[PDB]
Amino acid sequence: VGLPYSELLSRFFNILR
Amino acid sequence: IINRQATINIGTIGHVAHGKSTVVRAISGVQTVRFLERNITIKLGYANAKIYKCQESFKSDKEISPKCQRPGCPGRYKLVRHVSFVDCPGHDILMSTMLSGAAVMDAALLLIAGNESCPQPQTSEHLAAIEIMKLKHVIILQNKVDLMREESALEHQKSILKFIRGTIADGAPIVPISAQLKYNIDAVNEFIVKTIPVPPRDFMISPRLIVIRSFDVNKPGAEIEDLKGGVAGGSILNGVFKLGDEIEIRPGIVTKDKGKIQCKPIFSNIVSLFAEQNDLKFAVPGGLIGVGTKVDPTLCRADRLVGQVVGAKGHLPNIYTDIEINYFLLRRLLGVKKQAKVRKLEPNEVLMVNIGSTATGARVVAVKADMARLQLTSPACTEINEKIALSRRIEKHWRLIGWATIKK
Repeated sequence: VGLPYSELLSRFFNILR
Repeated sequence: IINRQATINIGTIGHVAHGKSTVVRAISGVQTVRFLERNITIKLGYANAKIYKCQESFKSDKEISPKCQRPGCPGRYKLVRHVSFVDCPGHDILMSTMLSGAAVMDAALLLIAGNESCPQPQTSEHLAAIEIMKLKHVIILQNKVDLMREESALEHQKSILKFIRGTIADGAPIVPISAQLKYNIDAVNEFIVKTIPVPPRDFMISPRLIVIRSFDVNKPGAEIEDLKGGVAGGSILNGVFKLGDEIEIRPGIVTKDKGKIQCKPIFSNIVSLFAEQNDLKFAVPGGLIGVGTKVDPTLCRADRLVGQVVGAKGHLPNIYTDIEINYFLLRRLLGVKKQAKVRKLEPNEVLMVNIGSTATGARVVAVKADMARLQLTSPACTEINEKIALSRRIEKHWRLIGWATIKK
């Protein structure tokens, strides 16, 4: 299964100092 | 807020000075006691966590704090589940504590750092152990992600995926979260709600209790007579306890050191219970509770009784000296830095056999092809079949060989 992870990664990339 | 205690156990694995304690801290609020008198008895870590619902895109779910302010909604949270955390270190010398922790656990969390070495056998060994000890609920987590490049992390993830598919753990979720900068735990929380269910548990089956940690209540400040009873931190798998029952530590102890021994195991009654923060009445299994019994503050202090079975008055189990084990071997060895091949069993050699939680020395006498007869040095008890992991010696320290089951 490889579906709910990419979104999370994107979010992580977005929220940074 | 209602005082409903622990329901299911979740554990944490990794390496020394990597990031497990920090993760635990991030998860919880109140700081732990672990890491001679205070806490020092076993390498295992115990910490708690909160599952609170606030459902009234897709990823937002809940906040660890008692009152949520970060998303927007100021409403009061729904009580669903309260959980207890068991922290286990992955040091190359001590692993008995880790093994003990595993036996009580029903959920496993793998944590490996990003900005260090990638192929490590210890992690693989841990995974194998998890697979062995009746588990399918495996969650992979990445520790240090913030100090990493834009595609390197992705590559690492891909590699991990490639590695892990031909195992007992089928559909394992992989989440990258930071512990030092405090972000993205919402997803983890959501996953915790989603993937992990509750197995059936009832009053019918006879109680089984495992004590890992030991505590004494003596602190400087007050005068002469300001004493409290000895507290034993015991985690329960199945069997509900109420206030008013006799608790016994099974194997027993020597009374005089000449003179024959016939003294029964140590019996003790509960004085004061310690759960989550303070005192409670009922003991619902699936959590580590500091049961304060009539055991001495002088007895429970140091490395004397770590990871032993606890029974109750009314029901009687059995204690063995000669153990019967059916073995299954692996292809190539796990947890060695280069890989070595497994040899067949040889007579007259000291090997460590771990049954459930206990770390005991065993000697090989007679093996045909499947059955193995072993002689014990330190006392051990037998109930059903138990989760058995074998450890053999070739060079310096202990190495895993395979999984085992008791035939009776």
